[PDB]
Amino acid sequence: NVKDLKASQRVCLRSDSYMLHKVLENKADPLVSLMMVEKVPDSTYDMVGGLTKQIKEIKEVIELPVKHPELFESLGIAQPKGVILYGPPGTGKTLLARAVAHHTDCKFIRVSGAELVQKYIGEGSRMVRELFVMAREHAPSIIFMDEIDSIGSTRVEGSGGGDSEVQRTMLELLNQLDGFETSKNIKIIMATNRLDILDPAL
Amino acid sequence: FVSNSEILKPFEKKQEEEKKQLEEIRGNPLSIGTLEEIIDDDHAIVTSPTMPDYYVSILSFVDKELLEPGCSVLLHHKTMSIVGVLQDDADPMVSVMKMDKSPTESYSDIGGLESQIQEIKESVELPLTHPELYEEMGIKPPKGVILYGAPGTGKTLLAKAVANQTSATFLRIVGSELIQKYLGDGPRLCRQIFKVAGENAPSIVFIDEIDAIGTKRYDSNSGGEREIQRTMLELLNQLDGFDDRGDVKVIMATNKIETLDPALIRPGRIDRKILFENPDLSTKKKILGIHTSKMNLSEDVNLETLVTTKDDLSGADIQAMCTEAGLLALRERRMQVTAEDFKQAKERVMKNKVEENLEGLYL
Amino acid sequence: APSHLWDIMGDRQRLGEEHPLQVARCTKIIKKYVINLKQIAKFVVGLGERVSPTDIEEGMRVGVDRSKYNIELPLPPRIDPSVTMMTVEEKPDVTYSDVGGCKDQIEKLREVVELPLLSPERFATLGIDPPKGILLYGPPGTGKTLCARAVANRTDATFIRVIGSELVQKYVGEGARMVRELFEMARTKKACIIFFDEIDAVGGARFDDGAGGDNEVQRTMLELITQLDGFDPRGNIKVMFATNRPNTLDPALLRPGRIDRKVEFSLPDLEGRANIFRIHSKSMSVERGIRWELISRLCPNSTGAELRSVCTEAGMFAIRARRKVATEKDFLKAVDKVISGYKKFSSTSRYMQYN
Amino acid sequence: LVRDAFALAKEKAPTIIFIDELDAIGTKRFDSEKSGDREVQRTMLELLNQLDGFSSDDRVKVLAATNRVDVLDPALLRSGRLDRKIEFPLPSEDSRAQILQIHSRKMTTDDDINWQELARSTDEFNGAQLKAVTVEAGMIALRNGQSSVKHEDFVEGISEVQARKSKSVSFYA
Amino acid sequence: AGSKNDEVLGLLLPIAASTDLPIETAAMASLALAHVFVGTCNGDITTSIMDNFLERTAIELKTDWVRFLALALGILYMGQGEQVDDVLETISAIEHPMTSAIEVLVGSCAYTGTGDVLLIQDLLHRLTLAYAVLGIALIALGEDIGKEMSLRHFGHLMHYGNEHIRRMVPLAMGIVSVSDPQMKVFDTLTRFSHDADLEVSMNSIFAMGLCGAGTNNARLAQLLRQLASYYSREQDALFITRLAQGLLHLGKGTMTMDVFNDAHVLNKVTLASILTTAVGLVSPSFMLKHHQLFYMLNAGIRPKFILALNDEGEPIKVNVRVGQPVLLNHGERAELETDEYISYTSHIEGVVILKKNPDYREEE
Repeated sequence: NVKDLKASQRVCLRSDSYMLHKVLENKADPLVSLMMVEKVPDSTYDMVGGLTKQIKEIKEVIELPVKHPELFESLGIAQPKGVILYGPPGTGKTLLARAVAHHTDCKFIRVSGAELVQKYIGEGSRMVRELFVMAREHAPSIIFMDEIDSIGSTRVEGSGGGDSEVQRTMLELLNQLDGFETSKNIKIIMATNRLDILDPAL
Repeated sequence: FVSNSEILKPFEKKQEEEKKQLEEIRGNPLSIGTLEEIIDDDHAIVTSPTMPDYYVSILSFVDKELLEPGCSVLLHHKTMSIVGVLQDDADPMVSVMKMDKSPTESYSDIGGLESQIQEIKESVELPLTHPELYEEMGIKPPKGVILYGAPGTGKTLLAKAVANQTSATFLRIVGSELIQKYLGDGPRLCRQIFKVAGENAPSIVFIDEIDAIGTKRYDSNSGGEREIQRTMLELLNQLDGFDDRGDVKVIMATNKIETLDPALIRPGRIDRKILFENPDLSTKKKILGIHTSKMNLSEDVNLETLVTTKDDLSGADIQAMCTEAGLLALRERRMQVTAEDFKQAKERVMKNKVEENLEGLYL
Repeated sequence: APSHLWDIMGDRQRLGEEHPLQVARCTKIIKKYVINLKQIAKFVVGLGERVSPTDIEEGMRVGVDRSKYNIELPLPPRIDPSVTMMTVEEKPDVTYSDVGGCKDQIEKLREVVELPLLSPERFATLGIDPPKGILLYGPPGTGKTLCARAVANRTDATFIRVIGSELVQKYVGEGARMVRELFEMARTKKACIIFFDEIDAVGGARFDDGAGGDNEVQRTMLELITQLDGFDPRGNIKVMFATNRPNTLDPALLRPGRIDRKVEFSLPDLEGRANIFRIHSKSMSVERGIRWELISRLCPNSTGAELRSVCTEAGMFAIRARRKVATEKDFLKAVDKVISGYKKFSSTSRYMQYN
Repeated sequence: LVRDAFALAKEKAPTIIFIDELDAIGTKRFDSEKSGDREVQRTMLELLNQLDGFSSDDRVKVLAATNRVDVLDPALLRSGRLDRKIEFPLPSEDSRAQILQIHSRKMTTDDDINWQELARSTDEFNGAQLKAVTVEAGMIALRNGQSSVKHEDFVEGISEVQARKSKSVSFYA
Repeated sequence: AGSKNDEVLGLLLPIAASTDLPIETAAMASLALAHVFVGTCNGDITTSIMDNFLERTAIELKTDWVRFLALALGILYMGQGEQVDDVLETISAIEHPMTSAIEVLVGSCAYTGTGDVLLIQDLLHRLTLAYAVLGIALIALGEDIGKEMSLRHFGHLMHYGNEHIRRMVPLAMGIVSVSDPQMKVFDTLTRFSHDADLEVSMNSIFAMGLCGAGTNNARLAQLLRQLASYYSREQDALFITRLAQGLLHLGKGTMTMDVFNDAHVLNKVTLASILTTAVGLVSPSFMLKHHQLFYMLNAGIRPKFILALNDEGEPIKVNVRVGQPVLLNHGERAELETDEYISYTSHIEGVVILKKNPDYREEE
């Protein structure tokens, strides 16, 4: 019947009679162009040394309301939107984002702002915010931002790095969660180098 | 008895004979394609996803009004004739569109802005809720409003309460997403924005935080300065040259609208210019009570005490202290937040969190 | 119900082996017709049964049978573009009398457009050439687009409104095809009107240095000028150029022979702004005995878009001020509101003369 | 399109291919990061190579007409392609009198109009601006109801807005 | 209409017995006597009407004047109650096809306001005549549940093979929609606007003026202008299309005709207009008729207004915010809204009295 059939399902279509036979498999986890799906990573707190002082800062702030949503709801405050790190690159700031996703039992997903803009019919600007839907069907998201700025590899060290368009757009999408769904399961993890790289609105 | 023989009997006989024809009409494969153009002779051309080309006759289960260039129809296997038109369900194109139904907001949380609310409510909510006022009088309501003021006044929550009371479609267009990498997609995006909003209901069009073209800042997206005009003038032609009776309401707001081209603002269509400033000590007392209404406060905490300490702060700076004070007590895990947490929270917001510049000062 | 009547012909118009036709275009005609398919395949056939030898023309879409290729029915050419099918509007809401004022800028447009269409034999006596193009720019906010929709009402024919950002497409070279899409319907549909909105984003003469990509925009005009004034002087209908930036336009585009009548909107004077409030006095609610000549006099020279905002806001004072109908007291408040209150940006009012 | 044009030009006789509005071809410069190019340059290379090696001998002749020479390919002009440099200066006094009179051959007048007098009223006007004078002269007789175009119609047509004309109750004293 | 006079027994009563309908098209006073007695019947008036159906000769076989006499008995016996059964038994004595149209009308007027399964099935059996379909929408007015559900029963009436039933479908839609316009009603009238039969399209035009009662144009702006293509196709489409257009603007757009109010009281004067003008609107409509049949709508016009007085009629200003007016005072109209002061009795629109307490008193 049609009860067992849904969107994005690999099936077998007969030839002579041109009819459905059976269902083969489902759709793979990676979608569209580039989709990074990592569930339950191997990074833990024991793998990160010397940052224990900073681990308590990413626990009671980031990790705490994710495991206990009834805390900020009872205190009358709002769940924090996102937390950004300030430090030199290559020091393992990305490792801290992958380690907290393991203890929270979430799916680590990056954001590459370079490939978010494509050209199709109706999908042209959809690819930018398409990562928002990927964090809807799966609540344990903890979105992480990649391709921040120029560390001295590419050119254009000044002006913008292209992240100001994606970062400020994803943070604005959080208002629909509390306004319509009345629940925010999405959190944006950001990072940078200096203080003045960010826009004054952030 | 008498009516059932002249109604139910001929109806059930025609339905059973119609289902027998559906086997010969609709085949097993039921190929589809893209409709290009239609002719008054009941003949059209359809292109399948394999890009073939055919010329057939228009059959039943469709009319001349349902056929539009660029749609998808149903074809036949051997004869390749058009069986009928296939409507498009589950949104027209994109499923992440900001369109929602009855969000959660009220007028109690936006309190204190009523001086600026009366202007936007009459030009947006009033014609949608009470259309008999503008229609019977003969005046035409404005096609949109624009907001300006200092950052932190909470201009986002002003239009958020409109979507709940109007109970209609509410759309949001980010000002930073207006441009596109590929040249020519800028106007193609803006054309589809007003196309969806024009088909279903007057609804709402809300644009916030426009950085577009302002002081560059995007070196990963190159328009060559020619895409600047084509993308911006597309929004201008839809607010002027596009034929509309006043249903579409387009709202634009950001930190500074003075850097934008005033021709793009299209004066005379927007009759409401609302300014926002920093609230005084009397308004902050009402705003502070809103964020602390759902918060558990101790007996020694006084609302009038924290307002006196606040100096040169906007509406967003007040909520920041209430959120930070909740996080300070969250580390100690206290049910009621004591007064020592508010003292340390109000100092850290105005220092590390909020950086107060000189700007125009001259003391 | 209507499907039952069409099922009788289903034994003929459906099961027939004719209708499954393959559409293609004939590249070469020998009087043997070389016809190129959509699959990149060609063949050579002759005429059909009911096919006339004079119906097949060079460069025309000709459908053929799918199995054994043979010419059956001709088809109109240029079947690919789907974009220009939506550019033609029908019955604009703005009428001919909606433009406020007796200003002679109205009389100049009707004689160069509406007159040759309604009375083509009037100028044929003197043996003259009616102006092919017109010029309407003006400052933003004077109701220029209202005059464009006012002519389409009296014309009672096909009207085409082209967006300045519509011509430039997402590929390089497709904009040249967009120009031929407009002028092809001029021969197909006679006695129509084409209109261009915001031609500045189209118009060329952007020179070269320092951008490196400005040559993509100027190629649209080079195709637009060629399709307008070419080698063969091909033209029928009237062409309308409209933009808010006359300074950035191609100085060759402003030269005559592609444009004859040049009409630039100005600021209505005390007598000009008087009729603006009189045409709006028939709407809304006006108290008996109110003289609108004093209201337009207190308001300084400004665009027509800000004049209609006065009457719109005048009816909005009765809500807050607890009034029945709009009085003279509420009209004076609109002068300090619509004009004096909005003086901070959000307006043109002769802001941009050039750029 | 360029290769197939000259390929038939040998069998189709010296058709004298005419190319108009050359401003689209001949730009080169260089490409760094943005401002994508070279898609148009490939069309120019066919125009340069076809007119050099395999053609341009006897029956191959090409006439080119552009607007401004400020932007073009300096290598496009060569003794094998474009030889003579032809300039079209603004018509003189006696030159404008002949041009303006020919556009009136299809009109109806009393032959009392002095065209040499109208040539002096026209100061540095191109061939396109001269044609607009006869067009405006016919529109004046329609409003005034004149059965024939007289001399004052051409003089008033100059005062009407065509080029470098404004008026509209503007007096500087 | 609405008046009661006993002097009509010596003037219009003997004229209606002259049997001038089939011959001279005269003695139409039966329609005039219906407006005299409202809610009550009469022995001499009813007897003079049954005398026309008693002879049933060849001259009286014309179907044009049949329903003219039925509207007389339908208004007199409207809301009669359980006493309608005794009248139907007397009419059932004479057997003629004319008696079928009388029972479906007069019988439906007494039960108006209450839905019944047996009454609806009896009206559907007479279709295989004009007021048999309108009787379903008439009795469904009193029930708000059956009023909205009656739309689905109207669309099912197109299953018949005769086009005379389909053209009568939109006439029933205007009776239930006369109060407030609905979105689902507009989509149904669109299909009847385009048809090969002219009688189907003309009947749908008159239904648009009834459904849009209370306003000028909302969704009817593009629907009434879509009929401009029918002016060149039919000469009679000039008057019929513009006739219903004026009903929306009737009374400068403020006045309207509705059988509902804040007290839920069905007015028989309005029912004596729309029901009489629905069948036989113009001469080409239905069979051959005259142009004088649609003038009954002027007697049922009920304007909307709100006013306040004190004792002798001294004007007192209130505060009511409605459409133009916003914050009115004296001499304006309002709908479904009251003021912030304390009224006397009605507590609704119209002419009321204000009585203020010594505690909180706010006046001009």
